[PDB]
Amino acid sequence: IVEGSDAEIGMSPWQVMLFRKSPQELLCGASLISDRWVLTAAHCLLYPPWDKNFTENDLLVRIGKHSRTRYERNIEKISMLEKIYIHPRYNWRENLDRDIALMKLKKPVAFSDYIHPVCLPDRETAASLLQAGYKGRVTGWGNLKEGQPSVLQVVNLPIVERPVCKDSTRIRITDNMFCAGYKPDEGKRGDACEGDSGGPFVMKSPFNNRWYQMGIVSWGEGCDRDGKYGFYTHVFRLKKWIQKVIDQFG
Amino acid sequence: ADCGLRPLFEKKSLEDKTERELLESYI
DNA sequence: GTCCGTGGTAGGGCAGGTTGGGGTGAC
Ligand SMILES: *C[C@@](*)(O)[C@H](CCCNC(N)=[NH2+])NC(=O)[C@@H]1CCCN1C(=O)[C@H](N)Cc1ccccc1
Ligand SMILES: *[C@@H]1O[C@H](CO)[C@@H](O)[C@H](O)[C@H]1NC(C)=O
Ligand code: NA
Repeated sequence: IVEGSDAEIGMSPWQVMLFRKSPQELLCGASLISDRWVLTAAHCLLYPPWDKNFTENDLLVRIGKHSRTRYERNIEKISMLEKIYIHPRYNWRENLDRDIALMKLKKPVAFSDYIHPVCLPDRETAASLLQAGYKGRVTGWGNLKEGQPSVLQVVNLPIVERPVCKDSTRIRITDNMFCAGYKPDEGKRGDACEGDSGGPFVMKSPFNNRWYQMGIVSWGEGCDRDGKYGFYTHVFRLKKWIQKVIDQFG
Repeated sequence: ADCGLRPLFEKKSLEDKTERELLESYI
């Protein structure tokens, strides 16, 4: 996160840390969607241009965490992965279209003050909340500019109108992605950056007091550049896919 | 079922520092 | 009014799958 801030304790309790075991490595963020399922970006698991294709036994997941260094005893939980599921239509060459993946934990995780799943949108959440100018919140332990924070960073960013997202880059934008960030003159700044992929873009519905993951940090071009916008995987678009794999293989 | 309601916040009628900004952007 | 499935990220093929819906629809 660039131009973000230290999160408050328990502010993002569906936040999940995705790890490479050996050599140890903070790979990406992710999100807790039930006691046995984690959402993340596919490019965190699978990216053939860097000969990156992780197996469940390569990775480890950390939940409930606040500070990136310290083990937090009786606070954080570790999990192993049973299976990874990448979207069959995920495109690693052209534009990270459908950059989404699901991870099934080996054991379920007990919830706590610090470990709590976020909701997914349905048609009405998408209808009501996906509007230019409306802000969501992004969270991660990735780059502060294009070192690395000690504490989870948080920033609020407005959804940007689609033509503006299209125009601002040469990568072929897609219906399964949206972009968010401040326009050059709007004063305010901020963006996700590398190491933040998989983290969630949440929005608090003003109708129930509930948080919804509308996006997944996916890509950008540098971080926090003027006229550049962070890109996020469109969660609701891919809702039916999420429900099927959970239902069928849960 | 209980999704999106944070123990340290919604559950105990507390706001975090900047959630109001989000609300205001919906206006 | 028109347009979003036949390879592509990729097989076996013209459905349907964990996958081509229907919407922040775009145009
Ligand atoms: C894996 C994620 O941490 C990372 C997120 C970067 C988010 N940036 C901003 N400014 N919000 N994603 C990536 O790094 C992806 C995967 C590999 C390359 N990549 C990019 O975003 C490139 N910078 C641009 C790109 C290359 C190919 C296809 C799409 C985008
Ligand atoms: C990634 O690895 C898995 C397990 O080894 C393999 O079966 C799969 O085909 C690989 N996928 C790639 C390289 O796209
Ligand atoms: Na920008």
